[PDB]
Amino acid sequence: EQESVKEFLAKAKEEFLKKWESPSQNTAQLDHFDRIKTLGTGSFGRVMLVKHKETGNHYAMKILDKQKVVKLKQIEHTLNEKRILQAVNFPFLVKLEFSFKDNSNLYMVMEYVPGGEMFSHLRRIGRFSEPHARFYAAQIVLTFEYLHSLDLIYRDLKPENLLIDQQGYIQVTDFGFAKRVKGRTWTLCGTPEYLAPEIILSKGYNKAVDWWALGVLIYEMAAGYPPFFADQPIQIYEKIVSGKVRFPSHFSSDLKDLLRNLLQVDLTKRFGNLKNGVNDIKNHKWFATTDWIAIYQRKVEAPFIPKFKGPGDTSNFDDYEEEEIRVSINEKCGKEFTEF
Ligand SMILES: NC[C@H]1O[C@H](Cc2cc(-c3ccccc3)on2)CC[C@@H]1O
Repeated sequence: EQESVKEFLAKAKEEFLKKWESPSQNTAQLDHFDRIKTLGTGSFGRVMLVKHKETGNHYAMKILDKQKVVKLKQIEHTLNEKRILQAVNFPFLVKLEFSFKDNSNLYMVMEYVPGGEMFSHLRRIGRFSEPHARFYAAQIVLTFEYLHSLDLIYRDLKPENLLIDQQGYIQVTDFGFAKRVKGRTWTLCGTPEYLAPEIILSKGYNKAVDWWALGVLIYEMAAGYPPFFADQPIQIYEKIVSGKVRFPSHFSSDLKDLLRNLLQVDLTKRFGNLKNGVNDIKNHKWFATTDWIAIYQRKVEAPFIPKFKGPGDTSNFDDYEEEEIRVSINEKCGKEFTEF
């Protein structure tokens, strides 16, 4: 590896560790913002477009209900998410701008990316050409090189978590399953189509699960559907552990070769997890046309610029029932979230 790359990652780790050891806390409050629209909603949290009342800036505010986080056994995961997000800094990671908590909720105020989810664009176009998929894949390779060098595993790679920004570049969002891991970890988490075999088999697993998920993502970007698709999770899991995959004839030979090495059931043989680490991926023939430095510096023209009218446009996100942000008169779960 070139010394310029080693010195970049060494500085990246130094800066991450300083924030990791002394996390920021309580840097805004709810009534500093106007609520605009719900952008997404789930079991214990929502994401809302908000506007800062003084600056007029738009943000995506992730709101987690503390009581529901506790009930769904996500305490450690939510503390991971905020502690990691306030400590990282990389061009293709959505930036955390503020965080705070109140009697009822936890709040993470993120930069708003109006272009929408890759998922929507992929489903609307059908599939991406290999150059298009390769542009996005290269950004994920660099992002995982950065995260893994900090001993972080991401564990939620899927098209819904990749937002497309105003320049057509990727911004990775949702660190709900990200974790600082030296060695192995054991939690069952992730969306079924993207789970590595060693997760399904309840093994102690490591950062190699992110490289497996990259193989699933590249396949899905280039085919339009994921490689182990089936109607129920149990059938998906059987396909994942089987060690076989069917490639569309339109895939290039180089793409198939890369995917066989990322979708390697044996984690000890999987690209990204060998002695040369990420460089087996970066040096693969499928990436021969990729200028890694130019991607990082955002100097490559993107294949596609999302259509939107301005920083407040929500047209690339969906419609959800608009629900209250209620804040109880009494503190809930104060002890569990002391460090948030
Ligand atoms: N001025 C020269 C350039 O050199 C450095 C570029 C760079 C980036 C990375 C990297 C390595 C792994 C993952 C992601 C990125 O390694 N070297 C930094 C500034 C500038 O872009």
